[PDB]
Amino acid sequence: TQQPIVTGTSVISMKYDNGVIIAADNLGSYGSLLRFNGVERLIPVGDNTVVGISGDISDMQHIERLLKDLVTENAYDNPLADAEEALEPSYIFEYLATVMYQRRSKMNPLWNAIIVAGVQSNGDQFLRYVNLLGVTYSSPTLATGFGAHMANPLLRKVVDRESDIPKTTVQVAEEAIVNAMRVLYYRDARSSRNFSLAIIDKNTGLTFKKNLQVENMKWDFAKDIKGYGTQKI
Amino acid sequence: TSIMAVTFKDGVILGADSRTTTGAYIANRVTDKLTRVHDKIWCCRSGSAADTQAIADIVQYHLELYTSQYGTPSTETAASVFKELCYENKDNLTAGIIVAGYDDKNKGEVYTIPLGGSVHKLPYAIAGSGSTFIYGYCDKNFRENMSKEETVDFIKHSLSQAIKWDGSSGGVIRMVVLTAAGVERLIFYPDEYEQL
Amino acid sequence: TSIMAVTFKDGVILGADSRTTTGAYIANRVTDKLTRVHDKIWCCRSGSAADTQAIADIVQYHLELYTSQYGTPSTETAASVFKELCYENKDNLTAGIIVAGYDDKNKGEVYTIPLGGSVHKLPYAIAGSGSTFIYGYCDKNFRENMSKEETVDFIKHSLSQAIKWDGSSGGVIRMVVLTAAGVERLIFYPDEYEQL
Amino acid sequence: QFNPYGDNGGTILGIAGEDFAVLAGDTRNITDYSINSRYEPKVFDCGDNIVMSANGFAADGDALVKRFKNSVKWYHFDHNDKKLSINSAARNIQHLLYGKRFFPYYVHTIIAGLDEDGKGAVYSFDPVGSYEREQCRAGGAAASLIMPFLDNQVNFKNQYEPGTNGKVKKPLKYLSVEEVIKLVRDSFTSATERHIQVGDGLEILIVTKDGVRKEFYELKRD
Amino acid sequence: MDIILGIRVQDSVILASSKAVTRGISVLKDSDDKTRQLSPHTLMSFAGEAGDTVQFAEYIQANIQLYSIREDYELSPQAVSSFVRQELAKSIRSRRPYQVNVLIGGYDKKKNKPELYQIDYLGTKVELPYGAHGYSGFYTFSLLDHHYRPDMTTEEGLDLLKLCVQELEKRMPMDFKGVIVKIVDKDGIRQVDDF
Amino acid sequence: MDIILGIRVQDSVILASSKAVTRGISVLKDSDDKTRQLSPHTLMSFAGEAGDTVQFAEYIQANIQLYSIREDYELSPQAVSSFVRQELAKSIRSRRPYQVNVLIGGYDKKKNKPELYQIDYLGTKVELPYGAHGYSGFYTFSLLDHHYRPDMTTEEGLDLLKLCVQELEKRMPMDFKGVIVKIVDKDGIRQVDDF
Amino acid sequence: TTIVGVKFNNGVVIAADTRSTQGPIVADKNCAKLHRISPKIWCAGAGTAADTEAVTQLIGSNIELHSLYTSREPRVVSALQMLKQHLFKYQGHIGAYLIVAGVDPTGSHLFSIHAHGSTDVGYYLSLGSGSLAAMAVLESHWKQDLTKEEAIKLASDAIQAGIWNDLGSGSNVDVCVMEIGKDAEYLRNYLTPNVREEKQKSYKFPRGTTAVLKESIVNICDIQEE
Amino acid sequence: TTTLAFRFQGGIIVAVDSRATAGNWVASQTVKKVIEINPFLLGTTAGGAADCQFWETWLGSQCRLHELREKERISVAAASKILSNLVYQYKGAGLSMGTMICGYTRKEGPTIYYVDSDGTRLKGDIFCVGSGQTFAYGVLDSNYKWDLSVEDALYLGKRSILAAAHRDAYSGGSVNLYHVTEDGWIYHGNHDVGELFWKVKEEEGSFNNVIG
Amino acid sequence: SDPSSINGGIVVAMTGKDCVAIACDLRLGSQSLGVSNKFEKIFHYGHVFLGITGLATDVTTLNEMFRYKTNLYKLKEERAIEPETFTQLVSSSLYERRFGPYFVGPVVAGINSKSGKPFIAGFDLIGCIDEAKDFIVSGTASDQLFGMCESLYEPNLEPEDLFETISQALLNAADRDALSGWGAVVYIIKKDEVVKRYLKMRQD
Ligand SMILES: *[B]([O])([O])[C]([C][C]([C])[C])[N]C(=O)[C]([C]C1=[C][C]=[C][C]=[C]1)[N]C(=O)C1=[C]N=[C][C]=N1
Ligand SMILES: *[B]([O])([O])[C]([C][C]([C])[C])[N]C(=O)[C]([C]C1=[C][C]=[C][C]=[C]1)[N]C(=O)C1=[C]N=[C][C]=N1
Ligand SMILES: *[B]([O])([O])[C]([C][C]([C])[C])[N]C(=O)[C]([C]C1=[C][C]=[C][C]=[C]1)[N]C(=O)C1=[C]N=[C][C]=N1
Ligand SMILES: *[B]([O])([O])[C]([C][C]([C])[C])[N]C(=O)[C]([C]C1=[C][C]=[C][C]=[C]1)[N]C(=O)C1=[C]N=[C][C]=N1
Ligand SMILES: [Cl-]
Ligand SMILES: [Cl-]
Ligand SMILES: [Mg+2]
Ligand SMILES: [Mg+2]
Ligand SMILES: [Mg+2]
Ligand SMILES: [Mg+2]
Ligand SMILES: [Mg+2]
Repeated sequence: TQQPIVTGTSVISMKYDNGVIIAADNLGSYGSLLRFNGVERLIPVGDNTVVGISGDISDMQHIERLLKDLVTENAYDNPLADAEEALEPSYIFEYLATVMYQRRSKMNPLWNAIIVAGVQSNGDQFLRYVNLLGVTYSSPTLATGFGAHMANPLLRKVVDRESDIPKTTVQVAEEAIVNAMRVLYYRDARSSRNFSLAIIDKNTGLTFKKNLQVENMKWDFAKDIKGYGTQKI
Repeated sequence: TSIMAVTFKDGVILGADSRTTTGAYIANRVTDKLTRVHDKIWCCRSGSAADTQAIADIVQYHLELYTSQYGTPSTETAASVFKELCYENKDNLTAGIIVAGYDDKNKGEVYTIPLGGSVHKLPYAIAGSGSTFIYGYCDKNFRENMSKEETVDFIKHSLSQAIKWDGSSGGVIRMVVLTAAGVERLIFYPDEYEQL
Repeated sequence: TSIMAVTFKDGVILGADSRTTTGAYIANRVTDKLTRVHDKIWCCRSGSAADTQAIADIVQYHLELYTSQYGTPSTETAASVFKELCYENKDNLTAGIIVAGYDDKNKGEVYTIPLGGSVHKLPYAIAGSGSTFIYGYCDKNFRENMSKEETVDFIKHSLSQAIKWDGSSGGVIRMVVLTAAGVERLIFYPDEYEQL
Repeated sequence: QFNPYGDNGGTILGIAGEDFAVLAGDTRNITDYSINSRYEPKVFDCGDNIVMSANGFAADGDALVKRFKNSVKWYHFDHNDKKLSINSAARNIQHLLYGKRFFPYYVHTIIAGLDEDGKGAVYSFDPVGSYEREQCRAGGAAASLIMPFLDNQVNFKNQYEPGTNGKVKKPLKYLSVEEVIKLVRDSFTSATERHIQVGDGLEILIVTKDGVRKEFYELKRD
Repeated sequence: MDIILGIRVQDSVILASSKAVTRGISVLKDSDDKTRQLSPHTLMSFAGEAGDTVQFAEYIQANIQLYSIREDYELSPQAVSSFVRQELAKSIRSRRPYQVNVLIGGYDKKKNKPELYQIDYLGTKVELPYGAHGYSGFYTFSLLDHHYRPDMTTEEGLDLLKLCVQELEKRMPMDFKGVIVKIVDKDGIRQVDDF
Repeated sequence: MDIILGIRVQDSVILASSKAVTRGISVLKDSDDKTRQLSPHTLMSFAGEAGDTVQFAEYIQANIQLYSIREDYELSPQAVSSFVRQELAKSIRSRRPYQVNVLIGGYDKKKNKPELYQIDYLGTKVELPYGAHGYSGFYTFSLLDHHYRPDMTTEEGLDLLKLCVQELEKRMPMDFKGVIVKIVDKDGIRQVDDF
Repeated sequence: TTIVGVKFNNGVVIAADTRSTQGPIVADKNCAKLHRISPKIWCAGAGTAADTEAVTQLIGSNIELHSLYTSREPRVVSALQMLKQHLFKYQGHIGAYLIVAGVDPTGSHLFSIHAHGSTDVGYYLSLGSGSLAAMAVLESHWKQDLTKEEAIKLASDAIQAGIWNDLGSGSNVDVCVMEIGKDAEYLRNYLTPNVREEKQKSYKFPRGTTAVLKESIVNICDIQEE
Repeated sequence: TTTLAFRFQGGIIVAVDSRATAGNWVASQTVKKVIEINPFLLGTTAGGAADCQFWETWLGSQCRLHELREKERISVAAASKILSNLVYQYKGAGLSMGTMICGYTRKEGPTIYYVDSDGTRLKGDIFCVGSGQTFAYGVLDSNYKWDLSVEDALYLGKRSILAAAHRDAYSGGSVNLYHVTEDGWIYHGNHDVGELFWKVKEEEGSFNNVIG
Repeated sequence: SDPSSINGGIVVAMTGKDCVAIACDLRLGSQSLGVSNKFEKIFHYGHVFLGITGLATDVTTLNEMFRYKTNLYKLKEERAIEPETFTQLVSSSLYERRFGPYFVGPVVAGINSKSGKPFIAGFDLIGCIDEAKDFIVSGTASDQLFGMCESLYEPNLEPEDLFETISQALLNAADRDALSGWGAVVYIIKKDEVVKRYLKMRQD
């Protein structure tokens, strides 16, 4: 048992017709102090999987090393390491899910919430969640922390059920993700303007976007707000 | 919360962020923490929103009744009424208030009233959770008898940094200018102050 | 405690105050918080004195044994050994360590390791209780590729303010300069840095 | 302090017929006041004509089901591909659950299938492995809402025959698969109305001598 | 204190109450009468926290005696039980509540019927054919459920009461030093001196 | 369990132990023998936490019986008491200590003397003319301080023991359901069937 | 609970879901969370149901007496001031979280109130367990110079986000529109997107199914003549 | 839970209720609180359902292994002591068990041992165990004799459980009756309290308090 | 410890076609100990019926309080109180004890004498009004009652049909609750006749 020290906030994601999108901001908070402003919380594994991690950053870096080591180990005595016997999103997730549940069972958890986003060999979209308790679930949209409360409602308006996935394009899906990231910046006190976004498409492959910013913000109406009730000036 | 009041040549300027939080949720991103207790006596509020509002409302009532009987009150008098409420009810209040006002005789004055209910007259004052991150900056950059434009830049740069590092601070930077000329409200948006 | 490490054109400079406290009593006013784990790999220590000493002693042992087998270790390698100790023993340790070193290939590098045992490579880093009061100042005043004299002034001014506001920080300002030229120790006394 | 347990909500329902058995469960998965998924399968085909669901803390639920599926696999390896009977599966699950007596799987387990005489069977477990064969059982969050309804409408409890006035009970006539599915759907619709952790979807697994069939129905999403 | 029992038969109410008073590890007394006559045809037994029991009982006694003098009339058992309940219901939300449980056995001279009321310290009133407070009922109610009949005589009621006390003396850990038995009927209140 | 007494007279040791076994609000048994014969001339009575008492007593019994067979010789009461004390002294610093208090009454055939040892669960041993565990001694020691003479007969010891039990039955709150009395002398161990 | 308030061109609109819960159980499926303080001052309430009702009735009662005393139509700032001072005095123990809106001779107004007595001003506001879901919608679709039709749509959509995504909210959407120079229109059950489907079976029992012991007529009438 | 067992002329009567609860929630009315260890040994369950049922089911395996090894059925004393020694190892860990081990052998005759999770092991003639044990004791003690007919002893056991089922909130459902003799145990049916109460009330003239 | 579940008990109310029904169990206990099987929880003031679950001392106290208040109402108003008005009186009376509440779950049932409209309502311990069209539930088996009512109930049931529905809802809910049962009473209420029926149920 411990407590999280340096922490990362929401990771948000959704499925679309040809793949999956995942995003997370670049902040490493130290309680109320916004300590580290250049933290990458989306970690790609091969060219078909992106693991988005929130919560304790020291445990994130540990998980990052496990995944790095997993790729190395998979390549050993494996002539088809870059083909038929490459790491799948489902393999990577199940491994993490096993570790998370084992660690919680020893009363020494990895203090994280994780979303594994990717595309399988047969082109099927993969999107599944796991956290410090070893709890797992899948959904057309997935989000951690504040994202669960604010991003999911917005993303579910685009893809409300399974049958909405083929009707959703990559442009519409990315637009929804970017809007959600803006809303989180308005309302989450442990978020930053800077974020990373990753698209895993079955046709165009893995597109990893860094140094994105929240833009088109509405603040002008603030000038008209005066006092807390009766004050006019 | 990041709040400050700075005296300068022509008077005094109050400054504040606009963030109200319930834990990590931002309950209000466009809050007005610069509140009026008299024509040219204002205050910056930090701590409990309910407490500081209740206090400010009572002070405004006291100074309105003071004015009807004895004419315009001094900034020191306003600070004393704040103090009396904060000190005597210290067990039940969480309020960090900066009182700032402009007289013609005394010019610009700033009084800070921290948690205990003590009073401290200062050339400038900083308070709130975000103030911790700008003690170094403000101490190095403050000068007495600055111009209006210099004081605005000083507050803008200071609160920008406080906002940058403090999770409980954010939104727009509100400012209120108190001089002989009158009362001027200023606002500065994220796109402006973040690139500083 | 107020500690910092700053990379610059010719390499890296470590800086620290000299105060050790048991509550409000200053147990040591001339403490050396800048400690050597290898010829040109040093660290700044904050938190528990016992913990950070024990950690530093173990790291020095590991790097001495590394050197005997594989030659001079990189600054990244030294940071990794610190991390391994801090991360795996996080439940039992209170250590905030900044690792700074000079290679010829990589030049000046700074790695900060906060309480959790995470690693962060940065152009410069600040830590300890007193660092809170200079986030604003340091962020506004830091530039990349500064000169030796500029970097010394930056650290001197920064730690001066941290000392001024933090009760747990004080005494002399110690500094260690890491360049190709070698290792230089600097000291600055209260009469010098207080008047800044 | 770290709390190793959580509550993922949901509700399950097993009903044993004369030559069939059903195991139903909603597809909603939650934490506190948030929905994790509107469709997260909770009832599983474990092989050998046995269906299983472990409702409560989903991590323990998944772990238990995974370990039982494993037990079925090794039962085949060790005993010449012999079919694991429902009674033998139930006893095996008791030992899986009681094995963690002092750090329990925080779940209410129900299995369903056919006994060795071909008759419908439902077995029900508590978290630490106490079990019992039953004709009827609801489990999980809305179990307190559903069970009384099943006592009334499956076992005809407190029902008597008109004209006699409390003297002659209503006879315990058997229920068809079509009749049972109606009671399952009404049970979950009623539970969805008054329980916030129940909704989204209903997935029913029907077990007969022919095998395992599935049926899905929509539930209210509020 | 410990055990108080009550049984309403055909023409009377019988109250049985233990004689022991224990403080800590010592039985200070073995002849204590845990009851007060509220009126000629109304008896109240009591058990609860030390001091509160007697203080409450005597306070109620004084109030009913005051009513009797003022009106030159005896209140019905039902009326007395309602008064007692209100006092306890008032008490439970006081600064320091009366920690007292009572049985009220009375003979209503108007209706010519015996009546037994069980009231706990919360002000929970019930009229019963037989009653008990504390751990007594855990033993005695099963016996009374089996044997009790509504037309029993007073002598049959005493025999059934002896069977209750015998069971308590066999299975209860505490030595309650026997019971004082009192009968309430049309002729008033009397004590059974040999039990 | 509750009350265990011991008295060493001229030519014998007498142990008296209550018969009651109580769990919660029920006396489950009223004929329980809280003792074990360790050897032909050594008897041990016991009281403490449920389960631990019998488990400890039988464990000691087995060890002394093993010694007897191996050496074809009976250990002295002093030797047995020292063995028992060491086991309890070992136990008190264990993961889960034996929560058991014992009296050891034996007749030393070598010295031709009766001997009574009182040992508590901590491993505190004392040789005494009379002893008790629990709240028993709070009553019985004053009586024994007055009446006990060292040259008493076995019959006088039993009469003095009856006076102890009578006092306990008068003043103790718990009904311990009488005592089983056993005498240890040169001829061995025997039970007084009428007490 | 999901409650929202949205300002528009010539007035203000408030909305609310209709679910009340005790733990994980739904106590009431069609609860009324929009309260009338005065004819043109309405407020939505979240938190403890008895408190939101009681505090609204009390202030509404005093507002009515104040209106009669002054011969003036009541103002939203008066209701706001009376509510906050009452709630502050009780130090958050009166669990009322309110969105107060209305029109008066000064104009149209929108405020929020929290249990400890703090007030906030805004063009759009949301309170309750579903406030995060609702605020996500408001932050995504709100703009300046909304029409009446657009504001109702935005307000109801914000409630729906709470209904579908928050387990503490559900059932129906209630709305109240307060436009300047007009009567306030209270739209009870404006939307009904959660009607229960037909049951598979009728559970009407045969008469005589239940076992009875005794029967008797109950005298509800008074004591009779003659 | 209410369970009892008593020795008499015709062997042993064992009677138990059927209710299981989780707080105020009635989890089951059809629980088998008697466990058939072998054709001559019975065990009763009170306290934790899993604890009792796991370890008494386990006890049967140990008893079967004994008679395989020793070519002789296990004594009631030895069977009861296997269980008491087992739970004693777990003492402090939080097992919750109150059990009677009931049987007949040639050397012992009819024997009952009370075994519980604190490590208590007691031989006796009469035992009642569970939350409703006091209610059962009332009926049993007032009506018990050694010279009871199998028929009358069975009814007394049935009636004692009924008494407890009525008054104890955590007892009820139905009554399971067993009769243990020289030639083994004999099941005597499940008796629903909902029907048994009214039957006994009418025939016996008892429960005059209740209206029917 | 929990005041609302020391004594146990339940109340349920339902509307039908030109009729209402209110029913309750008869148990009063002290936790596990069953004390009384005649503790009725339904009372009436004129034609307005009130069921109360929860702490038994408060059940009795509130009955006496509302009898007190409805009697004064009648003397001053010169007419019997109506269900709608009585509901407000219950709410007012409970809320005045906001920070020292009666630990009860009241349920009002009746027919308005002027309009003829069936009316039911439920409350929490501090006064909040739940005015349902279909049914109201209260007590230690409220979860069970919700499940029974939500499945068994259908609108516009005739008085004699409504009796069967509410009776089965109560009985089967009570049988899954340890602190409820020990007998039951059902009131069938029409505009100018009221029938009271005691139900035969299992006594454990
Ligand atoms: B600021 O953060 O101090 C701010 C100033 C206030 C006058 C608007 N205070 C708050 O946001 C407080 C919490 C708090 C945060 C940090 C330090 C001290 C206090 N919030 C509230 O009072 C609040 C939050 N949600 C609803 C109502 N009130
Ligand atoms: B500094 O204040 O962090 C300092 C750095 C240390 C490496 C010399 N630490 C201390 O002075 C600590 C206490 C402390 C103060 C502030 C923050 C964190 C910790 N002191 C000691 O470890 C200490 C004090 N007296 C004797 C021995 N050790
Ligand atoms: B909402 O969730 O805020 C809603 C709004 C209310 C005004 C109808 N609140 C409730 O449903 C509250 C939740 C709550 C539960 C327990 C303590 C405090 C608040 N429910 C009730 O007020 C409630 C519950 N059961 C019966 C009556 N009222
Ligand atoms: B009985 O009441 O002891 C009973 C016997 C058991 C074999 C079913 N135990 C229980 O009902 C216990 C709770 C309990 C109640 C009263 C006294 C002691 C214990 N319940 C369970 O063991 C249980 C099992 N499965 C589901 C729910 N509860
Ligand atoms: Cl504010
Ligand atoms: Cl040091
Ligand atoms: Mg900020
Ligand atoms: Mg639902
Ligand atoms: Mg009582
Ligand atoms: Mg019941
Ligand atoms: Mg019962």
